[PDB]
Amino acid sequence: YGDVAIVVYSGQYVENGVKKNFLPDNTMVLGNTQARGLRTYGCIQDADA
Amino acid sequence: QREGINASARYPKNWVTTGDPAREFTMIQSAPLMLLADPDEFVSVQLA
Amino acid sequence: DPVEVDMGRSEENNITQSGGTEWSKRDKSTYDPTDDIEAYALNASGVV
Amino acid sequence: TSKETFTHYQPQGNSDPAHTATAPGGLSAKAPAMTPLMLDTSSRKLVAWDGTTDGAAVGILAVAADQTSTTLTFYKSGTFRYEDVLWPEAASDETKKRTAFAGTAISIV
Amino acid sequence: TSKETFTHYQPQGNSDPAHTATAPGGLSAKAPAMTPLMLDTSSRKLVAWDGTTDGAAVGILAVAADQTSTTLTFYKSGTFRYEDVLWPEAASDETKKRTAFAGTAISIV
Amino acid sequence: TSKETFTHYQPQGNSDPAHTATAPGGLSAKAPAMTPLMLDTSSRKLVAWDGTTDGAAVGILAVAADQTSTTLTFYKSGTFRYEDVLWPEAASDETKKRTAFAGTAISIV
Amino acid sequence: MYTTAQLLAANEQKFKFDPLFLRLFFRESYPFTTEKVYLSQIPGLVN
Amino acid sequence: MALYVSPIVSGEVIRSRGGSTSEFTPGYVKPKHEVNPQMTLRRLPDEDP
Repeated sequence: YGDVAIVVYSGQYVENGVKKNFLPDNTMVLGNTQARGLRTYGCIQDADA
Repeated sequence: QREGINASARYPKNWVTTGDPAREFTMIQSAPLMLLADPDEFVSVQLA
Repeated sequence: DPVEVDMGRSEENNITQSGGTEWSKRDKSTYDPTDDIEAYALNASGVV
Repeated sequence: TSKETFTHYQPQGNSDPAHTATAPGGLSAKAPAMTPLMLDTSSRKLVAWDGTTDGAAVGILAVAADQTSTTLTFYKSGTFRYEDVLWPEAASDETKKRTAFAGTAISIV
Repeated sequence: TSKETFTHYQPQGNSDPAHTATAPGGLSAKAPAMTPLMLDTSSRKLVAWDGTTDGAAVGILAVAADQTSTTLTFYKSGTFRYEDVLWPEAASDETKKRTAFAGTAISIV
Repeated sequence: TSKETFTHYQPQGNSDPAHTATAPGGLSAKAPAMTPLMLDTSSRKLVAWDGTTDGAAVGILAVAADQTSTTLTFYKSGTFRYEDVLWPEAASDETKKRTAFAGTAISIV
Repeated sequence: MYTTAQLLAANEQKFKFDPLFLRLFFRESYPFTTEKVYLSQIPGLVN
Repeated sequence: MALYVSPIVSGEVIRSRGGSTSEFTPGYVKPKHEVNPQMTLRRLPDEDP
């Protein structure tokens, strides 16, 4: 769309028994594809770990 | 079954009846059983 | 004798347009039918 | 202009054999082919089926004959089409017309 | 534990061919195969044999059906084994059942 | 035509150990597995849970048994799924069924 | 006993599940060694 | 969905999936025809006189 790309996301996640959409019905997000995001992971609190 | 053609798509057969009234016949035998592995692959929209 | 085949189709893939908004009670010039197509093809389980 | 459709003529409805037999007859008028017969209750002489005495069907005529014919040749087996066999107008309901020959090797398809 | 007694499914008892026919059906209850039939006393439709009306047998049902079947298909010739025929519960005499089809191309052997 | 659903047989619902025990039994009828048991008030034999007495549940039967079985093997600890236990028809309340085994080592998930 | 059943092909039925978010904005991953985590940001406003 | 259970008490045993079969057995068809040798006496609509 010029400087901006248009992406349609219809991913679905499963609840206890049903299927639902990740995003609400009528929303958009404006951001940078180079924006920094963190995938931080905690400590494994298991006895064997 | 006598010719070992149990597994076949179609099967033609021609024959004639004995006796003083003689009549021939013709038949095609088969068993078409269309199936779909994934019934949910398609969506049948009925418009109005 | 009757033989009934349940291929396994769900009710989510038998959309019936019946109601008050199917396609014939819409404006010919303003409405876009592609949204209905993309909505009906959402529950397809594979490429269409 | 005029049309003369050439349609075939198949009285049999199934591949079952259609046997025949002969018996004395007591017809009162001309009876064409495939006219059902009944057995008289007085002298037991074959006549045309009246279409009212239920269960009186005995056979279907195979050769045209009139009241001068002493012997009638009638079928006693096989399957026949409804549209080809000539049944009397006395029987008006189709259900009773179908099962008139039950109990005998003759059948109607 | 549980046995698997396997008997070959041979309804016929002789080399006599078994000829079939079709006629309107008026069943009042579910009727499996090998079920004897009579004609209705009033509507002359085909119903299950009661086992008490003498001479009412006219044929043996060929395919399973129910009240939703307008027309039944039944055998009209040949011989059948006495043990394979699903006799009605009312008919308690073996001798009467063995000769119940006399006067018709159906026979019990 | 017909449909047969195959589901994995998992009575357990949690990693809790399932310890078995043996005790005299006083059943009066056929009782399949996964049946709750209670103590008899008079003779203290094991009987099928009536589903009405509060706190009478003492365990879940592990192996099938009948009235002639003088010894019964039943679970005495662990967690069991709700849908896998054959609850008596008297206990018609979900909450009481889910808390019927409370106070013992048996739990329902 | 005498059944003679032949099984044909089966089905798959997986989800329509593609992240688009663990691949576009969250490309960088870190583990932990601590309990809490701070996230500082300096307000850069010169005079 | 993957529950957020705390790492102290326990984790529930998720029921395994799989298993559904059906049968579609019999099928048949047979369109018999006759020859009726008495129709060959007359002429067909083709085969100009």
